[PDB]
Amino acid sequence: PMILGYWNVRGLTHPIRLLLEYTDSSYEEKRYAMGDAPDYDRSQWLNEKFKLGLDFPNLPYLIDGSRKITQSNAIMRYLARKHHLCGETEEERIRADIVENQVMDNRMQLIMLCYNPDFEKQKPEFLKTIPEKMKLYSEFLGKRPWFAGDKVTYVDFLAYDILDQYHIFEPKCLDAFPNLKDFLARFEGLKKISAYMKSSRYLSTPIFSKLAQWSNK
Amino acid sequence: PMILGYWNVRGLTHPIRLLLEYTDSSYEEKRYAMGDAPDYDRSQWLNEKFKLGLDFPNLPYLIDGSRKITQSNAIMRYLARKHHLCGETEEERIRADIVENQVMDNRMQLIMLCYNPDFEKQKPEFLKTIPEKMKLYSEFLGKRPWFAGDKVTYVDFLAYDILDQYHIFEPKCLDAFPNLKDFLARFEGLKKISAYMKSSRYLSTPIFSKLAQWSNK
Ligand SMILES: N[C@@H](CCC(=O)N[C@@H](CSC1C([N+](=O)[O-])=CC([N+](=O)[O-])C=C1[N+](=O)[O-])C(=O)NCC(=O)O)C(=O)O
Ligand SMILES: N[C@@H](CCC(=O)N[C@@H](CS[C@H]1C([N+](=O)[O-])=C[C@@H]([N+](=O)[O-])C=C1[N+](=O)[O-])C(=O)NCC(=O)O)C(=O)O
Repeated sequence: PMILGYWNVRGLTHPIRLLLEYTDSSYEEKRYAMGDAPDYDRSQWLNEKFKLGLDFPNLPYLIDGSRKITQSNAIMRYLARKHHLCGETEEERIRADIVENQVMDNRMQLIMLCYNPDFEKQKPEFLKTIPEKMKLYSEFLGKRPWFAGDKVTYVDFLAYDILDQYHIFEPKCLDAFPNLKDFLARFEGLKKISAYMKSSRYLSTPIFSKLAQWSNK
Repeated sequence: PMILGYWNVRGLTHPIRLLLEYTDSSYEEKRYAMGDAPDYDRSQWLNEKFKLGLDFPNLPYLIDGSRKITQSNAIMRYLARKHHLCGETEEERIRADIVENQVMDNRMQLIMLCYNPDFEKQKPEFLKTIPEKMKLYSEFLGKRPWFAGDKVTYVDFLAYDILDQYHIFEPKCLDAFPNLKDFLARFEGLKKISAYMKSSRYLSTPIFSKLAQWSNK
């Protein structure tokens, strides 16, 4: 079958695990483990990093037949074209492009705060930024069921992931944005997703490696 | 015409400026200025950030009639679809997807170093990593004329950009990689690109904003 390689953490791979399940893909995962302090051994991965035939070795990676992919975004796009989950019109392609990129920005901001020493120091004023962030997602979605338009597309997986994580970090961040709470419920409600969330393969936490100062266990 | 907005710096908008030129697009630019230390005034931009009808306001932005786009990669993809500068087969689409994302990673690494107050003590370690990055690109391109195949695509613009920047940072980083030097020479040899490089509109440095520790002047 297909192989998905990544750390045994949620990280930036929730989107991909969710889509593999949504599309009924025949897959197996390799979940590499990092060592505990002081050093935090990464050898399980390092030992084969440069032996997989990957062009730009990294985690996550996807092996599908003779195809070998890296870059989480690229994996998502690959799967999308494979299972017809892309925007159909120009308006839909545009919305998809922006959200994909925007999610990435929001993800990096989070990691930056969380992989900061005085994690506790910032959270305050960081929770300060959440509303305007959420408001932008809210207004962009509006009354549509999915982010690109009339059908579910790969970007809803990305948007589900980030809205979920901010929801973890700041549990009240969504009270002011009902269409966002409804979108989380609608996504969580897709048949194949619901079933996966009760499964043994489900890995909602931790999000970051023991390394961070939040969701690190 | 089309309107492109961004800082009066190279930053991450070079690929867009180059593609606008390559496609013979009618466009105008707004090059926003930042004040120097210690406050580094951003009002020129802050004064209209929320007044352009953008969904997730940011720099760069592209306004094209009714269409308003943010996120540098979505701006690139929009120009590529309009101008048929995308891959035509699954193989080309994969290679483009990988490269678009790899670029961003390598770009982010440069920035993290360049905005670090510890730049000078930091630099030696960064320098050590250059050869490995360059090798990956070299081996990926191989004997192909362009990154995604036998034809120029929008990813050549991003690759060009990042390889040039690393070459500026460390002049000898391409010596070991002839195919890389040749790619730089070939890209710069395109009729609309040589022409632009001599125009009043060309901006190659400063690379970063005034906050930076290098190429910030
Ligand atoms: N993911 C976005 C990130 C865009 C972004 O962060 N824009 C920055 C400038 S880019 C910045 C940069 N610079 O300006 O010197 C250069 C850079 N680079 O060389 O790669 C990276 C930057 N960055 O902050 O990410 C900005 O000031 N936005 C306006 C706002 O927040 O109100 C994109 O690709 O467009
Ligand atoms: N742009 C690449 C980034 C891949 C990357 O940096 N991979 C990290 C893990 S992701 C890391 C992360 N984490 O592992 O907890 C979580 C994260 N996130 O939650 O957003 C971001 C990560 N990061 O370092 O960028 C890694 O360990 N690569 C193997 C190597 O360097 O040899 C992609 O989208 O796939």
